[PDB]
This record gives sequence, structure tokens and C-alpha cells, in this order.
Amino acid sequence: PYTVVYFPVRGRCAALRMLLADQGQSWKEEVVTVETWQEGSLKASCLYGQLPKFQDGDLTLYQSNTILRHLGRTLGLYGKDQQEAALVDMVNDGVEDLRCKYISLIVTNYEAGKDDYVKALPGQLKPFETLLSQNQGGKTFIVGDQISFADYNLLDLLLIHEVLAPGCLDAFPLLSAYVGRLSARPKLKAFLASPEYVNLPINGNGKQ
Amino acid sequence: PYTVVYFPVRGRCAALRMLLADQGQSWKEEVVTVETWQEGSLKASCLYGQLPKFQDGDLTLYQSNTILRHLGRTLGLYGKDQQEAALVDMVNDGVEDLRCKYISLIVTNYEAGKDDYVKALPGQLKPFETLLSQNQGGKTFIVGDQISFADYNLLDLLLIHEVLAPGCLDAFPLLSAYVGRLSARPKLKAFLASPEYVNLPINGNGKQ
Ligand SMILES: [Ca+2]
Ligand SMILES: [Ca+2]
Ligand SMILES: [Cl-]
Ligand SMILES: [Cl-]
Repeated sequence: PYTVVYFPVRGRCAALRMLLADQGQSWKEEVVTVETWQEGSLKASCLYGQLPKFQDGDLTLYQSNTILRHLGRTLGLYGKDQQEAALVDMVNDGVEDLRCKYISLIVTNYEAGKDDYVKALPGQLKPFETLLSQNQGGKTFIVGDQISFADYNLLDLLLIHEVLAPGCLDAFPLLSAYVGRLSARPKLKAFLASPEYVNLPINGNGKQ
Repeated sequence: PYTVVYFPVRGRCAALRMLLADQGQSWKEEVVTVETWQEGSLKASCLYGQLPKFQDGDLTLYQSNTILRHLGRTLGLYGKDQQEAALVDMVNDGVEDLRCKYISLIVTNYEAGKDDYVKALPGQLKPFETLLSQNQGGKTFIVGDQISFADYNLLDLLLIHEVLAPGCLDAFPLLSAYVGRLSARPKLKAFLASPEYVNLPINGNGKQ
């Protein structure tokens, strides 16, 4: 019933894939080549002219965070009540903002901008350390005591930043422990080690 | 029990205030000056160093789209079911993308950038016209048969684009009629007509 339509990349599909794997859900991957993409007709049929496209039976979705929220809702990964749901959105929106900066660097300014970016990174990572510290000493999840879609998205942003700036989480013991703890969940651990995850590059220009 | 904390501009709070007014809700406006913000300690206290900040009883939220989704969730402005909720998100995420482009023009590149922006604009508006055409001939709301938080956000975005590029909606009949019809909802009409709206500038730099 689920189909992910994307480039041969981790990118904006890494978090939703981790979620689906961790939750024991099956899905199909439909891969779009650069050639298919540049021919232009699939792009023309995309709502906002972008991928991922996601299919849930006859429901067609665009926008990676829409997909995340949809699976959160359907799979019960959206907090225990309405106040937790708001906190879950607040984290995800914050994650989305640092991801936009991360993509901008990768695409438009990797070589010249990297140095500056890695320097501003501690200040960008701190709110998430704070959020953990205020949630049972950072011992469980980013919101409440059950996993949410924001957890998968944050885990991913943190994995890719440790690739970009190895040791960037040394400054943040709760975020460091959170990564190890979430990465060690049985289904997720198995998925993160698999060729289907491992043999995809993070980004499409090979920069990371 | 609602408080809005923001600069004295429409900006990223216009949609949520429209929502609150149209839905018959009461709120407090806490204004923040340039000098208070530059003083630095309110900025330091914000989760992501940004306004708006929103209080709802003992709940404190940041991120305008978090606040919007929170009011949608708690006031029942989020579609009739999960499939609609997902379309609502997809609409709002689209509204957010174009708003980011708008802000970027207004704040960084208005004079040199405006021409290209207005030429690119029909392509950026066309998805929302299409979404209307596929939902009861564009006769009700952006999604389903009841108002959602995404309608308020879309309407704001459309209103500010008519100031920027007067006539931008002329080629779009469903978007044109939608703006007229939603703007005519009695509580919303009185709010858009009010001094607390009319006498605020759209953006902080006086450009529009
Ligand atoms: Ca759960
Ligand atoms: Ca309703
Ligand atoms: Cl944002
Ligand atoms: Cl987006």
C-alpha cells in the first residue's frame, strides 16, 4: 500500500524510511533517474514540481514533512495528547529549518561555506539538547516517552551532521546518547546496516 | 487562554490572528520593539531565537506553523479525517515554501529581484488553483468542506501577493473567488477591516 518515489538518494526520504522500517511496515521504492527527471514530464505532474512523491493506496502526497505527519498520525507516532502533538510539531519544524540550511550548503556552497557552517552548528544543535534535558533528563525521546515522527527526522539530521562535521555532538551528551540509543532499536539497527540504506549516498551531488 | 508575542507587523502572525478572529477566539497581543529584540535577552529565551512565541494556558509554542497546526488540531480545523489532514498539511507546507521565497525577496533582494519574482509567480500560484479545481469545483475550501488552518495561511499569502503584484490572481478564477468569499466571512471581514490589522505594516522593513 506504500510507495516512495524519489531520486537514488537518502536525502529527504531517509527519516520516513527509518520510521517505516522501525515500525515493521513494508513499502515499495520507485527510483527516478536524473535523465527521467530532466525529460520533464514526471516533474510537470508533481504538485509543486518536486520529489518525494508518496502513495498510500490512492492517496498521493508531496512534501517530505507531510509524509512524516501522515505516517505519524496513522501509526500513532504523534504524542499522547494534543499538547504533546504540538511539541512534536515544534521539534519537526525546528529540524526542517536546520535541514534547509544543510541542503543549501550541500547544493550551493559546499567548498566555500562549510567552514562557516560547522562553526554556526553548535548554536543550531543546542535547542534540541535543551529539549532533551527538559524531557526526563534526555533518557527517552525528544517528546514524551513514546517515539514520534520528529524523532526519526531529528535522528537523521544528527546522523548526517556527524558525517559532515565528525564529533559535532561531543558538545552535546544527551544528543550523543540519543543517537546511539535510537540507532540500537532492533528493526532500525538492522535497516541502518542494510545495503538498501548503506549503498545510497546522502545527497545527489556526492557531497557530504 | 491565548497570548501572541511578536513584532508590530502582520508578517508570520497574520494567518493565525485571522484564524483566531474568524473562529471567535480571544487573545492578548504582547508587542516586541526593535530595541527590546536587539537588547537580546528575549531572543536568548526563544527556543530557536525567533518570534512568534505563543502561549496557550501553560503551553508555550514557537514556530508559526506549529501554532497554526495547534489551533487547527484543538479547534477542529484540520479536515474530516486522516486523508484530509494529510492534504491540509500538503497545502500548508506549499504555502510555507512560497512564503519563504516572498520573505527572501522582501528582506534581501527586493529592488533587483522583484521583476523575476513576479514573472515566476503564476507558476508558484498554479498549484493552489489546481487544488481548488479538484475540490468541489473550488466552491468550498482548499481541502474538504470545512475551513482548515491551511485556508487562513493560504488567504494571507494570497492577500500579500496582490499587494506585491496587483492583478496576480486575475488569470486564476478559483483563487480569485476563494479570496473574495473567505474575506467576506463576517468575523474575518470585521478583523481585516480593523485598525489592529489595517494599521500594521505587512513586513518589518516597510517593503511590500
Ligand atoms: Ca505511540
Ligand atoms: Ca471544523
Ligand atoms: Cl521555519
Ligand atoms: Cl518545503
